[PDB]
Parts: sequence; C-alpha cells; structure tokens
Amino acid sequence: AWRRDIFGRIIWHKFKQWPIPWYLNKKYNRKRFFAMPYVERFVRMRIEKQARIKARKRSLERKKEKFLQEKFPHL
Amino acid sequence: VTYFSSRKGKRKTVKAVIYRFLRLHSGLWLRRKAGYKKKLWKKTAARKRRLREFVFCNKTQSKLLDKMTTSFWKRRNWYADDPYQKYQDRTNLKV
Amino acid sequence: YRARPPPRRSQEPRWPDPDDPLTPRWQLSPRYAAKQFARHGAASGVAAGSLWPSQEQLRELEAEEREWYPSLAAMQESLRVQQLAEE
Amino acid sequence: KCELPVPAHRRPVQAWIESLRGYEQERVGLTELHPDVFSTAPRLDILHQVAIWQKNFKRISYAKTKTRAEVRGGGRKPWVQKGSGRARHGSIRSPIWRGGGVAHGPRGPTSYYYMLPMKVRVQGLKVALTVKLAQDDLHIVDSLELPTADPQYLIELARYRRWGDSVLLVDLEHEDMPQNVVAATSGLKTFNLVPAVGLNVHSMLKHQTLVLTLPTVAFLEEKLLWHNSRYTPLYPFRLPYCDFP
Amino acid sequence: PLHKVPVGLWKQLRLWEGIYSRLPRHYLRSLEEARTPTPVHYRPHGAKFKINPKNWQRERVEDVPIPVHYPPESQLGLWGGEGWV
Amino acid sequence: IPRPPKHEHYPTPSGWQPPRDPAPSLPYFVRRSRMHNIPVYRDITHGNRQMTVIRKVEGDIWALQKDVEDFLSPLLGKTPVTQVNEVTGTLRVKGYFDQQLKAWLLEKGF
Amino acid sequence: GPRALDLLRALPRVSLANLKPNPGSRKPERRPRGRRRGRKCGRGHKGERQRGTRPRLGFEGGQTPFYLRIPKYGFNEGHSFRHQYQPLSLNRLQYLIDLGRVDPTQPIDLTQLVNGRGVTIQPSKRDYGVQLVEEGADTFKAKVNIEVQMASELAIAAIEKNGGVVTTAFYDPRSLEILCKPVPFFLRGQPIPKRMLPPEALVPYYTDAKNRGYLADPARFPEARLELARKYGYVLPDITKDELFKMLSTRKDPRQIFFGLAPGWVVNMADKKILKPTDENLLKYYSS
Amino acid sequence: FHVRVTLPPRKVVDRWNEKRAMFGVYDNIGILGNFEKHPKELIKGPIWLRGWKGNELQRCIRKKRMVGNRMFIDDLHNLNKRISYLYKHFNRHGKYR
RNA sequence: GAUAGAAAUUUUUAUCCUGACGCUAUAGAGAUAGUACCGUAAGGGAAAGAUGAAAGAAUAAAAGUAAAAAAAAGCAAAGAUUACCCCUUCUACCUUUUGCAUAAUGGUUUAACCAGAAAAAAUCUAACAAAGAGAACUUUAGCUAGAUACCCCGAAACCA
Ligand SMILES: [Mg+2]
Ligand SMILES: [Mg+2]
Ligand SMILES: [Mg+2]
Ligand SMILES: [Mg+2]
Ligand SMILES: [Mg+2]
Ligand SMILES: [Mg+2]
Ligand SMILES: [Mg+2]
Ligand SMILES: [Mg+2]
Ligand SMILES: [Mg+2]
Ligand SMILES: [Mg+2]
Ligand SMILES: [Mg+2]
Ligand SMILES: [Mg+2]
Ligand SMILES: [Mg+2]
Ligand SMILES: [Mg+2]
Ligand SMILES: [Mg+2]
Ligand SMILES: [Mg+2]
Ligand SMILES: [Mg+2]
Ligand SMILES: [Mg+2]
Ligand SMILES: [Mg+2]
Ligand SMILES: [Mg+2]
Ligand SMILES: [Mg+2]
Ligand SMILES: [Mg+2]
Ligand SMILES: [Mg+2]
Ligand SMILES: [Mg+2]
Ligand SMILES: [Mg+2]
Ligand SMILES: [Mg+2]
Ligand SMILES: [Mg+2]
Repeated sequence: AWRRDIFGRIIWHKFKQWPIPWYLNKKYNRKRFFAMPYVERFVRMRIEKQARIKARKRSLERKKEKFLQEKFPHL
Repeated sequence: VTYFSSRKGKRKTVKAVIYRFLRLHSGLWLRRKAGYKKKLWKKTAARKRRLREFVFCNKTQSKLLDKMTTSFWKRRNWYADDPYQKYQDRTNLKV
Repeated sequence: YRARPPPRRSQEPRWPDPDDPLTPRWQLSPRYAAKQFARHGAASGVAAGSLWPSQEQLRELEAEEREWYPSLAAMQESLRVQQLAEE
Repeated sequence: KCELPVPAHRRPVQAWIESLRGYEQERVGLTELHPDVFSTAPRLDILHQVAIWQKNFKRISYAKTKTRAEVRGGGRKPWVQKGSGRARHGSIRSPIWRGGGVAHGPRGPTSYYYMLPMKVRVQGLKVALTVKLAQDDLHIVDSLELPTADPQYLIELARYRRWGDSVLLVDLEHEDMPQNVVAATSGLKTFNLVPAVGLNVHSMLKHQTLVLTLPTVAFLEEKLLWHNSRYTPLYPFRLPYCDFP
Repeated sequence: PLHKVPVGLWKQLRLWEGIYSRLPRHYLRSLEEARTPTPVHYRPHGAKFKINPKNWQRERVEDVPIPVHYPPESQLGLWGGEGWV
Repeated sequence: IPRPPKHEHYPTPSGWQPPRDPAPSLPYFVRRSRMHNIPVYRDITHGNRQMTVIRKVEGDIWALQKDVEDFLSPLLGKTPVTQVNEVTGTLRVKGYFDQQLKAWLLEKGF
Repeated sequence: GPRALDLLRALPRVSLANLKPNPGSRKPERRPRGRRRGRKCGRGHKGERQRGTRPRLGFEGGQTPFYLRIPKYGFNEGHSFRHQYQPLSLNRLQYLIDLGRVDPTQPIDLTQLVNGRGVTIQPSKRDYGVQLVEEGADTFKAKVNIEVQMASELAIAAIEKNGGVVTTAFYDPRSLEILCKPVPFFLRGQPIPKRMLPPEALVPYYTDAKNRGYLADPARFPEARLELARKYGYVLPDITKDELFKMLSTRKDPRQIFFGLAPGWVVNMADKKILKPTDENLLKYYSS
Repeated sequence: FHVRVTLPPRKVVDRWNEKRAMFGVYDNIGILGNFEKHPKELIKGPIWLRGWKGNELQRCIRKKRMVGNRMFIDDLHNLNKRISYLYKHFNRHGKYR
C-alpha cells in the first residue's frame, strides 16, 4: 500500500506475513506511518531543492541549443 | 531621522520637531522661547515679555530642522483665518 | 526585416476566471464589475440595475447618513442653543 | 499642400516626392513640409539625450553576486581570537577570503527606468527628422507599391539613387503594407520596414537613409505638432477628452 | 526561482486534488467559510465609527480578536468557547 | 489651448496685446508662449544672483543682444552683462528687467 | 530659418557614432582611487566619522538637543482639520476670460476654472475649494456668473459693478473631488451621490445674504446686494433686464453637484447615455 | 600577470542582425500612437521591476512585498536578512548623517 | 525620546515576444561531492579539468634556481665618468603621532583575489513656462528630467 513515513516521503510499502493480527504485534505497532507536524517544513524544502535542479537542468539545455546554432550555421 | 522607511521606502519625518515649531513658506522657522511657563513670579516683567514672544531660528537651526522634516510640511498652505498667512512671504529682501 | 505587430491595447471587455485560484481578488470584486460597465458596458454585458445599492446597502447608507449628518433646520437649532448660551 | 497652419513669419519646406515603381522616376512630385517639424532648430543635444533614453530605459541587468551572508557556509570563527599568532578572522566567507563573499559588486535584478518628459521625446523626433532632411538624406515617397518581390530590384534601386548603405522604410499601418514590399524586404538585412507608430530616434540615426510615405508624413506632422499647442494633461490622455480621441 | 502559486494557497489546492475531490460538496462548503467566533475573552465596541476624544473627529474603528490557545484537554470537554490567554 | 478671442479694443483689461499682422524685418523673432505671452522670465541662482531670460528666439540673436543691451544701457549707465546661447535660441541678462523687457518686446511687436 | 541648418550640408552624417551631450550636463563622478582621492578617501582620520557611525541628526553630543529644549505648542495643532481654500485673484480671473479659457457666456463654477487650468485643487489635502480675492479689483471689466466656496467683500463688489452674480456654494471633500476631476469619476462608474450639507460651524457663513450664501434666503439677496453699492459708490445695474439674464439666474440644488444633472443618476459614456432610477426607494433617497 | 599567448579568433559581429536593427522600435508608441499603451509595456522583465526604479533597499523591500509569498524558503530568508542589514546601514551609517 | 505608523477613498488590458551592457576553473553553486577528510556526536567540509580531425597518428615572459661564488666603504642608489667598483651626495617604506633612521607597527618574495553604495535640500545642463508633470502633486519663476553622495576586517559576549 501507498503509505506516508515519518520523513514525509510517500512510499510504497511492501507487505509482510505475520502469524498474528497487526494490533497484537509489537514491532509493527511501534512503526509510525504518518507525518508529524514539524516535518511539513522539510517537505517544502525537498520540493524546492528538487524544484531547482529541474530549473537549472532546463536552463542548461537551452544554452546548449544556442551554442550549437552559432557554431553550425545550417540551412 | 529615518532616511528610508521600512515598508514604504520613503523618508520619514520627526514628529517632535513639528509639535514645537512652525515653518513659513519663506523657510523661516518659528518657535516659542524656552521656559515661558516656568517660575513666573520669580521673574521681572521685562523678562516675562521677552519670553511670551515668538522667535526666529538662525540658518543652522533651520537647515537642521528641514532635514528632520519631509516635503509635506514644506508645502504652501492657505488656511482660512490664518494668523500667520500675513507672514509667509519675504519682502524687500536685497542680498 | 519587417517589424513586429505594434503592441495594441485590446479594447474589448475582459473578464478573469472567477474560479481560477491564481487570479487576483482585486479583479474579482464588485467594483471591478462597475468599472467594466463604465469602460464599455453595452458590450461588457453588465447588469445595469446592479450599479445601484441593494436594499440592505440602501438602508445602511440611510442609517449612517441620518446618523452623522443632521438636518439643516436641525443644525440651525443646534447653533441657537450655543449662540444664546454664549450671549 | 500642408494640412496645418504655418506660423506667419515662417515659410514651409519642400521635398521631392519620389515614387518606387521605376528606377528612373526620381521626382514624381512636390510636397510642402511643415517648418515646425522638418525645419526646427537642430539640436544634437536632445538627439543625444533621447538616444540614450532609448537605450537605457528598457534595461534590466540581471547580475547578482553573493554577499558574505549568502555564501554556502562558514557560520563560524575558523579559529580563536588570540594566541595562534596569525591574522584574526570571522567566517571563512569574509570577502577577504578566497572562496568567500563579494563585498559590493552587482545586486540582483536591477532596472534603469526613467521617463524623459513628454515634450522632450517629442521634440527629439522633431529634430531627428529635421536633420535627416537637412542633411539631404530624407526621401519622401508616395505609393510604396512595388513592381515585384525580387529584393535585388530594391537593392539596385537604392544603388541607382545613391541612397547609401542602409535604409528605413516607413509606412502608415501594419495591415496596409503592400505584399511586394513585405516580401522583398523581409529577406533583407539593411533595409527595414516599419509602421509609423514605431518610428524612433535610434533607428532613424541607425539608418543612413529615411524614407517616408506621403500619408505617413501628413500623419506625423500632425501628431508631433500637437504638442506645442497642448495643455498639461489633467488625467491620462488615453481617457475621454473634449476635442481629443 | 519562484513558485507558480503562493504557498498560502497550497493548503487549499491541496483540497482541490486527489481524494478530497470526491468529498461531499456540502462538507467542503461548511469547511470553506470561516465565521468569526464569538467574542469571549475580548469585549467588542459596538459602533463602526467612534469619535476621537483627543482629536475631536470621527474615527474608523475596528475590532481585533484576541488569540486564545486551547490545550488538548480543552477539546475533550465543553469549555464554552474559551481557553487560555 | 483656445486661440484667444479677437476683441475690438487693444490692449485688453488684463493687458494682453496680440502680435502684429505682419512681423518686423529685424533679423530675429520671438515666438510667443503656448499662452501667447512674451517669453521673458526672471530667474535666480544661489538665492542672490538675479537673472532675466529671453526665450524662443529665431534669427541672429547677436543682433537681439545688440539691441537689448543698447536699450538697457541708458537705464544702468553701463552695458548689462549678457550670455547668449545660440544653440538654445536663448538670451540671458544680469538683474531683473522683466517688466521693461516685456514692454520693449511689445514695442517691436513680437 | 535656423542657418544652423545650412551648416549641416557641410558636415558628415549625424549618427550614433558622433554624439556629445551638452557640456556640463554630466558632472563626472570621481572614485576614491589614486594618490589624491584614495587613502582615507575624504573620510578623515579615525574617530567616529572614519568608521561611519556618527550619531543621529538631532543630536548635540548629549547636551539637551536644540530641537528638544524648546516647549511644545499649539502650532501645527489640528493642522489636518483646518480647512483650506485655494485663492483666486480677480486679476487671474480677468486673464482667463481674456484669453478665452473660461468663457463668461455659460455659467462658471469650479469645474470650468479647473478645465482652463486656471486653478488646481487637491481635495485630499483638505482643500475645500477656490476662494476669491480683490487683486485686480480696478482692472476687472468682465460680466460673469461665478460660484465659489468663499469670497471677500471687495471681490463681490468688483463683480457687481460690472453686473455679474456671485454665489457662495459649498462642497464637501467627496463631492468636491467629484467636481474637480469629474470625467474620471464617471469612469469609476458609480452613481452620482447626494451633496453634503456644510458642517455646523460653517452654517452661519452660508446662510447670510451678506456672503450671498447658496443656502441663504433669496429675499435678502436684492437687499444686501444693493447695500454693497452704497458702500462702494456705484450705480447698481438691472440684471433682470439683461439678455444673459437666464444664465446668471442659473442655480444648483444644494443637493446638486453639476449643472443639469441629478443625484442618483449614472453616466455611460460608451453609449453616450444617461441612466436614471425608476425605483421609488432610490428616488426618495437621492432626491432627499 | 602572464598574459594570453595566441590571438583569439576575431569575433565577428553583424550589427545588422535582427534584434539590433530592430532596436528601440516601438519606443515612441504612446506618442505616435495616440496614447493608449505606455512605453512601460515595452518592458519585458522580472515582475516587480517593470516600469520602476529604486536603490537597493527599495528594490528588495519591493520584491518582498510583491512576490514574497511565492519565493523559496531560503531565498526568502536571505532577503529578509539583506533587508535588515540595509535598514541598519542606510539609516544608521554614513559620513553625511 | 529613539523611533513606530494606518484606513476610508482611489489607481491597474488580453495573452502573446524570451532572455542576459551575468560568470568563465581562486570567477561562477559548497559541488567533479555533501564526496574524501575532520568531529563520539549534532556538525564542519575540500582541492582538482586543458595536446590534436585522428594518439585504431609520438609562450620559454612571475618569484625561485642554473649557465656565472666573492674581493677594502657602509638604505646600496644616485651624480657620474675612458672605466664595474674606488670619488662625492643623500638618515628604508607605510601606518601612527607633538615629534619616528628609530631600538614604535606591518611586511620573505611572486601570482590571483581583496575595501565608498543612498538624491531631502543644493549646484550644473536642458524641456516647457504662470505654469509644469503620461492621474493623485508642487508652484509669488516655477515645475519636470538628467548629472553629481556617505567603505573593508576584527572581539569578549548575548539569546534560541
Ligand atoms: Mg552564515
Ligand atoms: Mg556564532
Ligand atoms: Mg564576527
Ligand atoms: Mg569554491
Ligand atoms: Mg564564490
Ligand atoms: Mg530656477
Ligand atoms: Mg588624501
Ligand atoms: Mg587609520
Ligand atoms: Mg581622534
Ligand atoms: Mg495647493
Ligand atoms: Mg544602490
Ligand atoms: Mg526563457
Ligand atoms: Mg570553485
Ligand atoms: Mg625568472
Ligand atoms: Mg661608495
Ligand atoms: Mg629626522
Ligand atoms: Mg608619544
Ligand atoms: Mg604632544
Ligand atoms: Mg627610539
Ligand atoms: Mg637596527
Ligand atoms: Mg615593541
Ligand atoms: Mg622596524
Ligand atoms: Mg602601538
Ligand atoms: Mg599597521
Ligand atoms: Mg615582523
Ligand atoms: Mg531634488
Ligand atoms: Mg559614488
């Protein structure tokens, strides 16, 4: 199932097999799948961090098109 | 003085200049004479006169005062009834 | 080279999406509607009767206007008590 | 004939009307030009002023350098104040330091925008025109109907008339330019083709010859002359006025 | 760079997309509109306009709510609309 | 701006005199203001330097300089100081002659 | 014309390549480099100034600051609420009729004075209108209908002598605005509101035939007006007998902003069409 | 101070390329065009800087008040800090007081 | 006091038309990487690439040295000379100070980095002018525009 871990990433949770029901399980119950309040900050930063990389990838490729077109006067 | 405001970027004015002075349009700055409400009985009638006066501020003081004062108090003003409107211009000044 | 088309100010009525989240709320106000009538208003397809106050707006304007701005006769009578008291 | 009154003490100007169909039709006619536009006292002063104002006022330089605040890291005193026996420093991003901040430098997107006052820009176009005329390099045309879309025809036409290297062709509106002009010129570097709404000083000086259509001149003369006779605007002129559009 | 949309609007368009989009419309509507809670701790002045005693002119006067924090236990009982100041 | 109403009587109550039907033959001319007033103004510098500026002059200003200073010289006993700006089409003179120059350009009917 | 012109036949092309701005236009900036302007760069030596921190402007070095020793005073006191009236001299008025900016033929109120650019009103700055003065008193030959917010005796006199009618009318801040720059108010596209009544203190000024106040009883108009002549010694003209009479008579409601229009209306200037309410509550509102 | 040994390929620039020939074309648009659009609208740039000018402090405080809430966290931070610094520096320092 | 600082009420035309009087390997992002490395940890945090189509073809210009160790004398040079010295004549340089050859400070040397920003008032140039400004303002020659202006490094602390 799609779940949300403590780090604010949304993850694909691979399931597991247990001899007992989940609410009777120690180790399962002390796992936290959910975000707490403060994490919301980092989430944004992640976005932003990521958002820059796309931003300057584009801006590079655009450049590579000028250079070539001024190195090679086609047509 | 605040030469640049926070929110407007403008040049702020000092209020405590304004509460005690008056600017004519000639640039002459007008003021009370200090201590005129102060210890009257102890004073000679002559002094009392000299104090109850309104007086003028020398160039230094004026320029200083202008710096602490924005455009808006330097604008021209026509008040109805104005006691001081009689005064605002300069006459016969040959320098 | 031939020049670009000269930049023109479109003279048609112009209405933003009311439901677009990014569109400003100053362009979504009643006043903007009024203004748009003023500009063209025939073509702007603005409901004319809306350019006047509602019954609520009307009765409130009424309430405040009779509140802070008395009658001429009433102001003269407000002045007679003063003048006679000072006499 | 001029569509507008000349002042009493001042006689108009006259320019040959050339047409564009034959190489060999040079003076097809004669036009009276208004003295207050094309005879104005030449002032290179304002030419200069506005020429600059053209260059700059559009300019936004995006150059940002990073202050000692905006550099990566170095939020700390590298070593202690005393006893090391070397020069004291704060962060390694002190501008003194190699990879550290830049003291002053450029800042951010930065705009130079200023409005040369109205009647000034106006009188600038005035002067530019007067000059293009007085230096003999202004050529009025009627028509602009072109015999053909072959650009060599145009180049060679400028050749037969000793027009010099470059040319700016001015027409009344964007829609009404005949198709042979558009065709032949859009494939040319030196010649240019523009609606008279985009007539401008910089370009006027940038082209060794100015060429004006008759409806264009009758238009210009008016639009510029409007301004010696005009009030100071109350509100924006784009708004309704008594006389004014 | 910038964001395509301001972040104050991030929690709303949070709702326009995904599972919230199949939510009952009446629900979202009772959620959108925030009525201004009853004055409890602060005491309101009646009029929109009130004369300045010092200055002697009519003055536009507005009423600012007072921040009131609710301990988690507040949500467990019925506190009648009040809480910590 | 309205072209000012032709009257039966000149000068008018406020003192406005139209320029003539012909213009003089003096080898210079003075455009009236966009208000049809004579372009003679007064201006100061540093608060103490008094000046008088004649504007909008088309022709040889040098001549105008001759005639102006020769008009003023009986008044001051000495030629008044002059700065001619040929490119500006403008004349400048030390002191306030505003009133007298107004008249003197009503004389020649500019 | 400008023989300068014929000097340009001689010279090479004016182009970008050759341009000098007017001498003394650019006064060149200098930079603290070199032997002269480097080394302390006109900042002095040490102390406070060299480090850029010298104290704020009003400061005396701790001696009680000049501007602060002096006692406060009612001066600029309530300066915001003191009414202002932009003056208009008669000389300026004669001027403006003379060059036919404002024409005497049709009525004259503030709006017209504005459109001739003869006066400038900034209502936001507590300007309550134009007021009249006597400067061209003897100069004044014109027969005119004038409506101002304030006028002085001598002024009223100098218009009477020539046979015009002066009325003192008041405008509130808002209505005054609407008055001065009316076209942009229309383009606002809001109805045309009721006019305020003058405040209480002002009431006595506008109820006097003494001032020919617009709210005054017309029964005293012929009286006090004739009185004006005996004081200033001239024969009072008969206005009722004149051709231009019906314009001079022309008044406003105390509720009317303009000439010919009415509270509640709305102007569509695109369709060149006026709009009036047929609803009753509205008419009771704006006609009251 | 070691300087470049070999001549660079001389950069050839046609000043007759499109953008340079067409420079400043619509500049007079308001005037010649019976003003509707202002020269301003010929300005293509950063949202807050169109048809406006100011010293650093004003620029910054402007970018903030306009695009502020659309900025990234970190840039924003640096912006508030630059603002503060500038406040302190323009008001509180100088030779000229 | 320092400073703080509103609102009523007003203004705002479409998209289209992307770039660069931005950097070029100490610059430009920390970044060839959050890598080595440094911290128990939170945390800090680098430096470096260069031949040519083809390697499926093998400039000699910084300090520093070497070619060439030194010859009675002395801020090292200068005036000079037939002649390198020999002769004669001159208290390194910055900062700092009343005053420094000072036995006061700083510095091995080379290279690259490395520090003056603001427009109230004022002047200067100009437009138009009882008016001027492309709205809002200011005016008893004035308004409008332009041009002219106010650095760099450093504590001990302080709060989270
Ligand atoms: Mg830091
Ligand atoms: Mg620290
Ligand atoms: Mg530190
Ligand atoms: Mg680095
Ligand atoms: Mg760096
Ligand atoms: Mg002056
Ligand atoms: Mg020095
Ligand atoms: Mg020092
Ligand atoms: Mg000292
Ligand atoms: Mg005023
Ligand atoms: Mg700056
Ligand atoms: Mg792009
Ligand atoms: Mg690097
Ligand atoms: Mg070597
Ligand atoms: Mg020796
Ligand atoms: Mg010594
Ligand atoms: Mg000592
Ligand atoms: Mg000593
Ligand atoms: Mg010693
Ligand atoms: Mg020693
Ligand atoms: Mg020692
Ligand atoms: Mg030593
Ligand atoms: Mg020491
Ligand atoms: Mg030292
Ligand atoms: Mg040492
Ligand atoms: Mg200034
Ligand atoms: Mg500088």
